Amino acid sequence: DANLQEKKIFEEKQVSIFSHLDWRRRRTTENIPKDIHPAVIRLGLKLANYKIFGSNQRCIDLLKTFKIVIQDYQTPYGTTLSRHLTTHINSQIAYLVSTRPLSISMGNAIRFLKLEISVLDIDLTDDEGKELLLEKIDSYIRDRIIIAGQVIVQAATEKIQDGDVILTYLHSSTVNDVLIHAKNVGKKFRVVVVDSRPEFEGRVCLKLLTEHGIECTYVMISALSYIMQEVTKIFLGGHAMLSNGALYSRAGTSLISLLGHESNVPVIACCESYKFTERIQLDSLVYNELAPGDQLVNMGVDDFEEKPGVLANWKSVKNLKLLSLKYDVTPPRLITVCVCEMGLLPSTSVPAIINEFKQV
Amino acid sequence: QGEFDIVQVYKKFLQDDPEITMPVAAIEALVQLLSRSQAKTISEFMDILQNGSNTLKEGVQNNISLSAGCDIFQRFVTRSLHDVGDFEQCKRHLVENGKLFIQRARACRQRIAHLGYPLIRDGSVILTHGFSRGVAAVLLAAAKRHVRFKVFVTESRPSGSGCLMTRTLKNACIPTCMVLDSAVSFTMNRVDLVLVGAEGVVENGGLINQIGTFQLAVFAKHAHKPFYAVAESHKFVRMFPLSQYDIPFSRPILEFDDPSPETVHAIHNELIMNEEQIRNNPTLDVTPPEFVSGLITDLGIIDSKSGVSEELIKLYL
Amino acid sequence: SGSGCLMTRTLKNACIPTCMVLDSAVSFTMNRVDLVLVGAEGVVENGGLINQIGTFQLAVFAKHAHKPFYAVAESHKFVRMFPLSQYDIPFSRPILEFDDPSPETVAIHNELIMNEEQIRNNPTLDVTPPEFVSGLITDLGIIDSKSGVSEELIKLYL
Amino acid sequence: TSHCRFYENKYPEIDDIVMVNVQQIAEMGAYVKLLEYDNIEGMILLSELSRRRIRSIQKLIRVGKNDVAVVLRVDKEKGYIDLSKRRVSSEDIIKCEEKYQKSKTVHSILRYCAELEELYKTIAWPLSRKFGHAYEAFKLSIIDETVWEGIEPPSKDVLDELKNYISKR
Repeated sequence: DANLQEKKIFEEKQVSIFSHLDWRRRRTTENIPKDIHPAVIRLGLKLANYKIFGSNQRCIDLLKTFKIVIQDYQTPYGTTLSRHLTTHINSQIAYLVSTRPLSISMGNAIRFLKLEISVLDIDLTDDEGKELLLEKIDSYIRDRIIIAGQVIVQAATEKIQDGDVILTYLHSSTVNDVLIHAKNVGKKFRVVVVDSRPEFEGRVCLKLLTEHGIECTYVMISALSYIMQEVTKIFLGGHAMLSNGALYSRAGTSLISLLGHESNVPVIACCESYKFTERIQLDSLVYNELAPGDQLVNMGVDDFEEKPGVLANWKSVKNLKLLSLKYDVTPPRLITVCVCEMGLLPSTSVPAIINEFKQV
Repeated sequence: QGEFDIVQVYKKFLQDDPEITMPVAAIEALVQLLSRSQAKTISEFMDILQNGSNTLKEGVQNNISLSAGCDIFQRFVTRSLHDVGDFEQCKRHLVENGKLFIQRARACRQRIAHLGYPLIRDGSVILTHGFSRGVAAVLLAAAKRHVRFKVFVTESRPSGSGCLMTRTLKNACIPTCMVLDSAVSFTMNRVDLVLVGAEGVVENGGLINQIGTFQLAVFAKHAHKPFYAVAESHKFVRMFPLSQYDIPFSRPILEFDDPSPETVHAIHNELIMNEEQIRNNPTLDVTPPEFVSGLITDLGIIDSKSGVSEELIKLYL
Repeated sequence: SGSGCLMTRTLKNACIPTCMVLDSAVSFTMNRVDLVLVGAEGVVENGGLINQIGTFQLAVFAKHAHKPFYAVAESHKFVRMFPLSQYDIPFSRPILEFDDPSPETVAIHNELIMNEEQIRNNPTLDVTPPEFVSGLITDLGIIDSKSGVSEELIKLYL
Repeated sequence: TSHCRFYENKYPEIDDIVMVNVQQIAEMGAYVKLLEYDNIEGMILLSELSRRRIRSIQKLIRVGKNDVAVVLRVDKEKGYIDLSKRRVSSEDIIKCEEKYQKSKTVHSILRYCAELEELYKTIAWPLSRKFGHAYEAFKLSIIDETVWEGIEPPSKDVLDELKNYISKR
């Protein structure tokens, strides 16, 4: 299997610049192993079939699920809790990975949870070790995610000015909670909502903001040059901020930033701290994540419907292959500020904050 | 009596010494306001200097460097502050550490010069904007080390401090040549270095200074000549201007007339904007960090413009 | 030249709002402006723009602010000269010289300006290279190629 | 008389431990208000405030809830009170909150019947001056009658009603 697969996954290093991007996905429970707790499976499906799954909500639901795993965990009393528990968890991510690659919001959370495993004292009994971890997780959720959000929402709202007209793109539940919280404090402004194919993630940001009574405009990304003339500020919620200062978010996030800079409007990046990473990318192709190309076949303005595209045979047509990345890397010189719970920082100041936490 | 309007003490030190700037004055004033005070509770102490600072802050037209210096001063005192056993230790640790800040503060302008003058090289050509005691010290410290160089000077409208900075250098027998604000570009090819003062340093490593600062920075960029700005640490402010424009406006700025039908029917140095419409013009510009080759402070010379924040965050406890 | 105090009047006498901005404050002004427009005292083989001392000062800001830069020039101002840099122009008076001293000790401050002697040391004119001008307004039409300025210029001098 | 303090002490002595709800945070401290004394002012220094693990902390999670702190100094002639939490004994923390709600419980009783300040003179404080605390024996008041040894309310006009409200146990 993996012995033979590792050669396969390496033989995919050839001409196509996307040859290295892993495409393998487990979307069903066929031939599923047994080491897999139910609540993990229900998440594995949600990871592969949901499409409006915020990078935060995943790390939340992941950890909450991990709680139930550790709670329902029964350590072999021929050993102790510490040994043979990460090994149990490790066999859960391998499934959870095969249903969709790990985000950055998740890996760092996993990378953290594995540490507190390795450090707790053996004097504690298993029922003591559990109740300890459950606290550390619940704290990790409130301190690093929720509260951090509530800080960012406030700090970001400060730089909102009456008369603004700001631009979001593709539903970042963080940047929604800002705009939402922006109207409640009475800031006078309006919003531009940039959407794009294939899964129009924008028209749910339009739904939310409209259901809160916010003036909004809706245009596809190909209308950026036409609509940027109105915009005054740009707000972006990222999937992660790299250590060079770059913003690792979804597709058009670069063109949003680029076009804005070439119109003197600022690119404000809202992203929690735990999404930071020591990783660093020079192009939006080294590290990325694929999406099904068939989702491009659908012509009209709907996802799953009755649009027999003229490309529905691309899997069988020679020399014709569709693809759709779903994250891209935007250089710093377009991002003007990163608003993290440590305050408004210059994007390039990321690795310091990383090394801040690493003192433990 | 007791503690009179400390603005007097503030104003006195300006006359007791004109060669010290506005920030270092209030710090010299508060320590007195801390010294000539008996509060008996830590609350009263900080309740005073807050009202003490804000009064000073409300005194001067909300000067940045001052409003900067004071806020830094507070957080230094209340940082390592702790109440243990007796109480006089409080007032002791305050004024003692408070005295230390000033000692560290007034000596900043010296550290800068000792680090700045090697930028000036034999036969080099320097360009500065307006008057700035920081630029003065380094340039003087150059000549006192006996190096040959010439400097340009900007007319620095509306402050007009170019004439003053022109003098302050000539009296140290170094050449001068005043360039009026509308002709800095024409000279950049002739320069090898660009030096300038700083009235305020912000979180993105920005540069708040007189109205013409950013004017020079872009020219230096387009002419591939470096840009150096002298700033004292106690000018670091906890504000983040988005664009190169969002800064607080004491006045309203740059408005237009509403001319209804009323007909009212090459050196011309007398043709000048009146004092009324000059007040319509701004006074400060902000230079983004991308245009600063290096920030020189008592903390050292800072090129990162990401460590500017780290150093700043080190200040506000 | 101080001609700013005059131009604002010439507009106001036609019901046009005016806000005089210091020479040192065009940068702060840009993000407000939608388009900058200037005259020309002379047009150059390279499509350059010899005009008053401050044109290139704000011709670069327009570039940095991505706002279009337009200049008006009459055909009888196309001159047959060619500067290599924004300084290669003939000087009537030697400009921008330095004083040679010797050990001799000797807000708003509108009355603090350079003397009429210092000003005469400063240059009168300024040249903006053609990459900074979006277009040229002439009786020959609106010219923008900055190689078509030469064809037309060559069409003249013959 | 619509709101009165909890204990006889108009102000708490030093080394006392008191529940307090945070009001706001400033450049110099945390303005608070002590519930057991009609929410009078009070300030907590940043350094004496609970330790942190952020560059410049902004987790104003505590900015609304009620926390527990010790007393450091008191100036009864101006209102200033200096407090601290970092020094609060981790176990003696709950003893405040444990001994809090009972006081909160008692105040809930009167406020109902007080729609006050004089009633604490009548029954409360002297009873807490009699036994250890108004709660340690208030359950006995419904099982005993020697409790009122030396009790002089304004009258039994509402005390009798209050006797019927000792029932909620």
